[PDB]
Amino acid sequence: RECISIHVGQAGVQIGNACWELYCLEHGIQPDGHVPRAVFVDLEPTVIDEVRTGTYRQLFHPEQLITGKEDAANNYARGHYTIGKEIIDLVLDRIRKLADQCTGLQGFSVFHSFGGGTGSGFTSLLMERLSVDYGKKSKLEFSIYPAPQVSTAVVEPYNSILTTHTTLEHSDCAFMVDNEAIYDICRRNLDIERPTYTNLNRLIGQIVSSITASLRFDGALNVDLTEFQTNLVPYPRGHFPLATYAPVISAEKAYHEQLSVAEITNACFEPANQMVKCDPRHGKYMACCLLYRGDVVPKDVNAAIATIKTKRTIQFVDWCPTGFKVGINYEPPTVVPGGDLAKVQRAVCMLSNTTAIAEAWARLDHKFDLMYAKRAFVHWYVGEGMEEGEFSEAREDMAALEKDYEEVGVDS
Amino acid sequence: REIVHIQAGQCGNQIGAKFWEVISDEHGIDPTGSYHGDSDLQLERINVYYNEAAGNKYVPRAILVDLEPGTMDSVRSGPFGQIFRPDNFVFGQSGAGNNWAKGHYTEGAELVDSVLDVVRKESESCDCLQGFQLTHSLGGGTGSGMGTLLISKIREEYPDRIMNTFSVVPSPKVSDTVVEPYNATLSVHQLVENTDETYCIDNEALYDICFRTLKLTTPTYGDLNHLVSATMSGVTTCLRFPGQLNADLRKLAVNMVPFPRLHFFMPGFAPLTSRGSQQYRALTVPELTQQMFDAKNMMAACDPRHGRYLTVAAVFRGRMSMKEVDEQMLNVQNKNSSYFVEWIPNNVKTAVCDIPPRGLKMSATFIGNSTAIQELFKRISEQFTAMFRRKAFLHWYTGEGMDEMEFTEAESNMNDLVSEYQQYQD
Ligand SMILES: C/C(=C\c1csc(C)n1)[C@@H]1C[C@@H]2O[C@@H]2CCC[C@H](C)[C@H](O)[C@@H](C)C(=O)C(C)(C)[C@@H](O)CC(=O)O1
Ligand SMILES: Nc1nc2c(ncn2[C@@H]2O[C@H](COP(=O)(O)OP(=O)(O)OP(=O)(O)O)[C@@H](O)[C@H]2O)c(=O)[nH]1
Ligand SMILES: Nc1nc2c(ncn2[C@@H]2O[C@H](COP(=O)(O)OP(=O)(O)O)[C@@H](O)[C@H]2O)c(=O)[nH]1
Repeated sequence: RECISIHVGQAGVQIGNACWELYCLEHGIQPDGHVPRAVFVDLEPTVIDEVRTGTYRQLFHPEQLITGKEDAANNYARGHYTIGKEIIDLVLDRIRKLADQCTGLQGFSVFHSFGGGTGSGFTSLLMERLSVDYGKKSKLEFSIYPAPQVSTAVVEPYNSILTTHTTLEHSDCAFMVDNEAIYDICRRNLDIERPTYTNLNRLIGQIVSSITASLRFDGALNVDLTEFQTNLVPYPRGHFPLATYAPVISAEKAYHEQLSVAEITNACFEPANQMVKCDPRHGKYMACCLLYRGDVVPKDVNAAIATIKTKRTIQFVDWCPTGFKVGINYEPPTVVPGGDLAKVQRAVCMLSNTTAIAEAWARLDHKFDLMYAKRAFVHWYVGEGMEEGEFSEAREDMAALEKDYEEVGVDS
Repeated sequence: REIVHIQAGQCGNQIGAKFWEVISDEHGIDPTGSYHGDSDLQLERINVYYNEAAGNKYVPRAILVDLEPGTMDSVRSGPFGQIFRPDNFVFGQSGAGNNWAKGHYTEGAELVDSVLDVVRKESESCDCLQGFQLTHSLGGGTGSGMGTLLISKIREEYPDRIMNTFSVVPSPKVSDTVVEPYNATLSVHQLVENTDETYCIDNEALYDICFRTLKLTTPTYGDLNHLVSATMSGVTTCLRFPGQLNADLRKLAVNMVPFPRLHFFMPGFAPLTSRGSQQYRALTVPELTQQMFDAKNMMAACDPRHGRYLTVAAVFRGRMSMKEVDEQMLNVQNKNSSYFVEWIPNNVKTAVCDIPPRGLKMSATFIGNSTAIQELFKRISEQFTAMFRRKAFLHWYTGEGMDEMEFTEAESNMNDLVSEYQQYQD
């Protein structure tokens, strides 16, 4: 009945500090007014420290806030082997401590971010240490997928490829979330060219303060995390859907919210609100998971789809006759009092699993080649204890996640 | 985490005196007084450069070495000069010369075993130190071989920590020395393989960038050893503030040095402005990302526009949109894809601190690792072959106990460094 949350690496502690900010927000309980239920970790202070030194600082027990005084450094192999271990067993401890502290939990929510250090490699040996200490549970994680162009670190791919592979075989479901894809929504569906990170993470807490919080609420047909993967992930691969949202409205550009259930539902499947720059450039959804919350009726939802569907150029897999595990809460969103999200009565959270990520996976992999093809920053890893194999494998691995996320589909 | 500075030689004691005259002010820290900081933030990460003794009194964690008192006294008997504990000074009444062999052998040695002793007294300061900051010049003496003997003995006790250096490579036009090339080649011989990041600075560029990017008419060293300081500042320290995506020497070297060679850089500032004349400065991100990558305004006389780019790493600082940063660092990467290398799909290693330069809004320290530093590493090398085929001032080195093979060594060592750099500019 309880869902553990793990927040690692600046992103992780960031994206999350924004999802865990709308949370209490929509639960009417100020700064210190019960107790949270996660645990933040980094191997480079300042970021974590920028939490425990400002807003919410007191809504977490310093025990959870594990932090390392070493050097994160954007090299996977340093957060996993070399330094991650220096604080990992300590985290497993915290988690268990939080694991035993409850009445039959459920799964975990590991918010992090591929292309970096502590979030990439570290989480990697967090989930491994999880999934083989909780096989009887679920392991969901928000994969902030390295943007398709607007990057940051030079290694970006290295970290990822290795992270995804050393995690796939563990988690049960990974919600992709791109950085640019979002940007390309905060200028189209919000009209603001000053989108600070504080915003990209508020839009996460808007697609996160659902999957769970909502679900965990009462309404039409409740949806636990279990149902998710049971309806969202076709095969063992920890298959990673790509979060979305429709009531994505500019709280000053669109002077209209009374946009009935149908219309928003149309938005979801539009290759624009997608939270991932994985435009359905072929992709065939294998199983969407439209989650309505608030003023949405079980017949209007059971109709918007009997056309989203028969729209055909909506193209759904062959093998999946009815891939629409619907969800319907009773409470609508609760926009940040001063954000840019005009806030509305209804709202979807459409977090489908489409033969789309089959894309970024590819590109975000081809980057790996070009680099590794000259070893590039490789030594920055081997020194941190690694072998030419890891890089080898965590590739051949992807090769499969290719010969799989294109195979299962495309062919009928 | 903590970093430790080692201003070596007049130059370094001159550059440093101006570095510590920037990293100081940026923290509101009077000559020897205390945190009279405008901000309440300019003092939580100072454990990167300062130390906590007389509580109220800090001690810039750095040592100063030399071999001709005439400069250190200049410092201490000068402005900021008094603030570094006494022992924090190391030097000799010995014949400094402009002999590299004297700073790294006959004399430079007999001064290191006391300089090494010093540094550890600081290395064992407290918490996980990030690395070392060694500023100096590669054409003089007490800084070249004397420095080299240090960074190559520092690694002997700190193979883990990160090795930095803002080495002043001999200007392309006019050397303030004679045996420029000698002290040079011989110098990097040690850096190229004892450092893992080295911002090459050209005493000339800083002129070009002070007379043309600015329009200052009597650009003295105080200005120069400032300019340097700005970048030298940004990179380190500055990066140890809260950042919407903060970095540090680790991630820099980890993003800035593809192959083991440690590789050398090129600092660039972005918000440089012409005195009271240029108010303007709408200072966005494109006008900050505008300067930075410009074919001038770069500290080393090398032409960025003369070779590809391995891994640029513009460090931003001053509340701004990531959305544009990427965009701006993207459009500069695209509309200019010519000089960015393809075997590194996304060179740029953005970093966006938050707090900016005091009387400044948005800043943009730069650190390009272009194959354009093969234009000087060639320069300072072609001058060598010259004066060697005539064994020119060779006897100021020899006489100081040395070899004719070591000059062969160092050069050939520092010579392929241009080769492995051509191995990517193509
Ligand atoms: C006397 C000045 C610099 C200086 C002269 S000799 C020395 C060591 N420093 C002044 C004031 C100091 O610059 C600090 C405050 C103003 C910073 C602004 C962001 C400024 O616009 C900056 C980009 C500049 O214009 C320079 C500092 C590069 C310079 O052109 C103006 C100047 O002389 O600043
Ligand atoms: N949406 C979003 N993306 C972010 C945020 N912060 C960083 N990112 C992106 O996610 C990538 C990976 O996350 P990082 O924070 O770099 O990883 P990390 O764990 O901090 O890495 P280290 O600091 O080396 O340990 C970054 O390179 C950015 O491109 C954030 O708050 N929101
Ligand atoms: N930027 C800068 N360069 C300097 C300064 N003083 C000297 N130099 C440079 O450093 C070279 C000489 O190095 P120096 O350190 O004086 O020699 P040393 O004392 O024997 O090591 C000169 O040729 C100049 O290029 C200074 O204050 N600032």
